[PDB]
Amino acid sequence: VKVAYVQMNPQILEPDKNYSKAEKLIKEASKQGAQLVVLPELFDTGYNFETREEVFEIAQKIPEGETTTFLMDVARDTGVYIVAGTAEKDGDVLYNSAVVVGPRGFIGKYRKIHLFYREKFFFEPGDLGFRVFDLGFMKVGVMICFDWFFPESARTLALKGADVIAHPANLVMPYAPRAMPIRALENKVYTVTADRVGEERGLKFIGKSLIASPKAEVLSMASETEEEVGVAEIDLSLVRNKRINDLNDIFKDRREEYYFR
Amino acid sequence: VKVAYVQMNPQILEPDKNYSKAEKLIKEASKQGAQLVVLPELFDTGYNFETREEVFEIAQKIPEGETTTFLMDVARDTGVYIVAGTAEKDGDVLYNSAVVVGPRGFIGKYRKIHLFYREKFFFEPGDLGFRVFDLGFMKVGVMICFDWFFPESARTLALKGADVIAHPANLVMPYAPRAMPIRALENKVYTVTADRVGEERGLKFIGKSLIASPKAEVLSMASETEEEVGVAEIDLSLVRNKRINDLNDIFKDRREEYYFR
Ligand SMILES: [Br-]
Ligand SMILES: [Br-]
Ligand SMILES: [Br-]
Ligand SMILES: [Br-]
Ligand SMILES: [Br-]
Ligand SMILES: [Br-]
Ligand SMILES: [Br-]
Ligand SMILES: [Br-]
Ligand SMILES: [Br-]
Ligand SMILES: [Br-]
Ligand SMILES: [Br-]
Ligand SMILES: [Mg+2]
Repeated sequence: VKVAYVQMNPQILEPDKNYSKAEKLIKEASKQGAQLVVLPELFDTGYNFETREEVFEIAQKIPEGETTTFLMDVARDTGVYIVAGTAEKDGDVLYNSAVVVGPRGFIGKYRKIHLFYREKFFFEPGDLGFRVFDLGFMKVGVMICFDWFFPESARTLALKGADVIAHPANLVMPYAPRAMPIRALENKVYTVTADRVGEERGLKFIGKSLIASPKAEVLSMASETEEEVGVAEIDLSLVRNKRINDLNDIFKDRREEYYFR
Repeated sequence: VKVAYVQMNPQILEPDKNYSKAEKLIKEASKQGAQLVVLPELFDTGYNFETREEVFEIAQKIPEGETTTFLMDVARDTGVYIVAGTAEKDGDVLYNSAVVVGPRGFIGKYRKIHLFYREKFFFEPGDLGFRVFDLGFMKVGVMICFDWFFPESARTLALKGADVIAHPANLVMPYAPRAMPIRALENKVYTVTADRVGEERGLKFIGKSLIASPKAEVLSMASETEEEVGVAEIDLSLVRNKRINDLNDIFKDRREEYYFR
């Protein structure tokens, strides 16, 4: 099974530009055999807002707004499933969300649980929890950007049978590409972190989108500044069986009575 | 304040040789200005038992047994605090434990919660949970080797207020050195992994004892093969403040209602 990230430079407040860019790159990941393609956090709107008004004005509803319908068009046309970061307008309120779409249309969304830094000024903290989406051929967990920092995010996803963690990101700190292999190891899952690149109103993002294996292998890593795709073949049986030797199964060996809440 | 590991080669079934070796190295750590000194998993008995009988015969009671007694003597004479892995006899049961002693006497013990591989044939799973010992001048959390694999181990100790996680280990997998800086980071603690070295009845330990900082920096890492001590200064203020910026505090930011559910 093949999974991909799309690393791209969301132009802030310019969604038609970002659609065009994301279409190009999803098609690229598709041509390379990806059945799952993951885009950055807030790929449509960009990231570094000053006011809520400017993002809210343009943010789209899920699933009926322009970002999701665009992604559905693309999924329909390419036959891939897509996990993509999007500013989600929901009534009066904005979420930093990820939509999941497939060739049959809308699959689901995840709202960023752990808001980072100034996101707290613009976005409501996520309220849907950590969800795993069964695509039939695979179960896809989703978390966004800062979620990587809390091992609980990946853990919750993995415990819920995620084969792959899809991880739209707009990373500013340098730690995530290092931590992601450990998240993948400790849960015995695959992770696909799709980072954006670029400078936005003085803020630079890290690039370094990456795919990580359940043995903490980096199967694919992107540049710091270029828009690109990366793909990796993943072996589902490896992640579905949590044994790490004949006498230890990660999930069976967990002893939650001892884990502080 | 400086903390240290003692990386050593326990000779299986030879506590008196391991005492003398441990004493030598703890004094070294102390001369180097360590106030806290961490020793490997099962430093006194060694690890790779053929049968439960061989370890059961030699395993010492804690605190009244020879291992604790010897460590108390050393703690006193060198003026250091010691965290050390020891096989614990407790009636008919055996635990894979860690003792904590300081210059004035016995502080406490930790019993390995997550048993690895054949340890399940000799030891009972630990039953005292993850404890943090307050030395007055710092709070020392303890976990042992495979415990690192579960992010919950370090998390629990960090949430319980560890400044440092003392981590007696006999690592055989490749992962822990790379994982420990991530554990330090995600918890904003320091970690002191005191691994053993040696090839013991065919099982090869990896060494690479390390002290990781809360910025995921390796402050000291040991060789793969050699017995040695490593010392690093730790900034207590840095770990007692969970702020990662002025809008994010790691512990304030955890959203526990969404975890593992
Ligand atoms: Br536009
Ligand atoms: Br293919
Ligand atoms: Br679908
Ligand atoms: Br939904
Ligand atoms: Br779910
Ligand atoms: Br966790
Ligand atoms: Br000696
Ligand atoms: Br003491
Ligand atoms: Br005790
Ligand atoms: Br291994
Ligand atoms: Br240092
Ligand atoms: Mg909370």
